[PDB]
Amino acid sequence: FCIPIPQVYPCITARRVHYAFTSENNNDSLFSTNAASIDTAFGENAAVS
Amino acid sequence: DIITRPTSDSIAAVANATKPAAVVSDPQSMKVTPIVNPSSYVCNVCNARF
Repeated sequence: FCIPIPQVYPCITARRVHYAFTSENNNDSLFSTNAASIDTAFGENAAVS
Repeated sequence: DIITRPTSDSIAAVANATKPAAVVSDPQSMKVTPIVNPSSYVCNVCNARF
C-alpha cells in the first residue's frame, strides 16, 4: 500500500494515481501523526486515542 | 522542382525571440505509466512471449 506522509502546512499536492485500497478499517496499529509538531494540516490528522 | 526564398531578417529575429521550451521539468507532473507493458510482447495465438 502507498500512503502520503502527513504534512504540517497547507501544501500543493500533485495528482496521483492509486489502485489498491482495502474494504474495511484495518488501521488500528496507527498510533499518532506529526507527534512532534503543533498540528497536521494536510494528511491524516490522527491523535492519541 | 522547388525553391526557398529566405525570410527577412527582421521577422526571423522576432520569431526566434519568442520560443518557450516545449518540455519543462517540474516535480508535479501527473505521471502515468503506459497502459500496455512495452517490455514483453506476447503472441496472441500461442501466448509465446518475446
